[PDB]
Amino acid sequence: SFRGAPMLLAENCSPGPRYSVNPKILRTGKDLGPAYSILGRYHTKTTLTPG
Amino acid sequence: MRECISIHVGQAGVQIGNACWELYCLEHGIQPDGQMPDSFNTFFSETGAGKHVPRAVFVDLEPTVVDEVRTGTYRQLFHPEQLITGKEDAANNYARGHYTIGKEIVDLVLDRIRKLADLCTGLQGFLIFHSFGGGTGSGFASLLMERLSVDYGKKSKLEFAIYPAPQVSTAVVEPYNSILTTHTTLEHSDCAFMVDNEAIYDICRRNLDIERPTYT
Ligand SMILES: Nc1nc2c(ncn2[C@@H]2O[C@H](COP(=O)(O)OP(=O)(O)OP(=O)(O)O)[C@@H](O)[C@H]2O)c(=O)[nH]1
Ligand SMILES: [Mg+2]
Repeated sequence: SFRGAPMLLAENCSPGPRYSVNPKILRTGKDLGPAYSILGRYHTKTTLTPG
Repeated sequence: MRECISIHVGQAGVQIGNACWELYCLEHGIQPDGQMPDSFNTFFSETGAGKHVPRAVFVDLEPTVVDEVRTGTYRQLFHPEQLITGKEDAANNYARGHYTIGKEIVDLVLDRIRKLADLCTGLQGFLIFHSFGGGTGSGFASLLMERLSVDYGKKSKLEFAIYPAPQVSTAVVEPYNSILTTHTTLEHSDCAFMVDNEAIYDICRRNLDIERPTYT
């Protein structure tokens, strides 16, 4: 008679490459990045000892 | 086809994955280098240079318990990308490492899941060792189950969970962070087995003959 069923296919589990990544979480965690803010000039007031 | 992937959340999760993986490495001979001095393919991805890579998942939020295993006696064997931890420890809190920063790192943990499991055919199940009483292995474990229930489909997942028994309680927030994860694991788990640190205690007392043990 006529012979084989050819068959095909596999399983696959994960959702392909459909998950973004840019969290900067360097394996053990989001490591670093320091943020320095501009400051001002410290001053004071005056007095009157004599004249 | 017989491959199983482990997931291990919490400080408890990594230090009870470590001893279990030591037993795994002893049950069929692989050196801590990760070389030869059907049992191999389920957990160890064979390389073109004879190396064996454990296909686990070790995830945390406190680096000081996972930084040790990348500087310990097994640091040759474990892949560095898989040993994930965080910057801030959740510290008995559900929501930091679920909404603010663990929202940001579940992205990379799921990327590592996708990168690890792509070279397999027979993913037969997942193994999760979660912390009911902790902060990391409660909240991040919960987020893992919420994403894994909908993205992997109807894949089997199993819980060898830990459960702070009412007699011996380490922290006081065991009715405070475990109830919400019990609600999570009710609808997003298939088999869940509880362990406690009181039954092991008296079997080590009378059935075993070792006094003053550690968690190790
Ligand atoms: N059964 C068992 N329980 C453990 C073990 N080690 C720690 N625990 C439990 O874990 C709890 C400690 O909190 P962790 O699970 O470590 O929480 P964490 O991973 O540090 O994350 P945070 O809570 O945010 O700090 C304790 O209440 C213990 O009961 C262990 O080796 N075996
Ligand atoms: Mg922790």
